[PDB]
Amino acid sequence: GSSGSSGEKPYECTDCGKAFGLKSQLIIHQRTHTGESGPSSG
Ligand SMILES: [Zn+2]
Repeated sequence: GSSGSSGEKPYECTDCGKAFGLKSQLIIHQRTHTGESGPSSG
């Protein structure tokens, strides 16, 4: 059940393409990208 929202996310993660209504919410997210574990390499 996901519906009904107000406002937009002027911020988006260039790494994957995520969104964040806040500027700090994104910065903290970009972290997960910078350095991580997993065979997903390229
Ligand atoms: Zn991302």
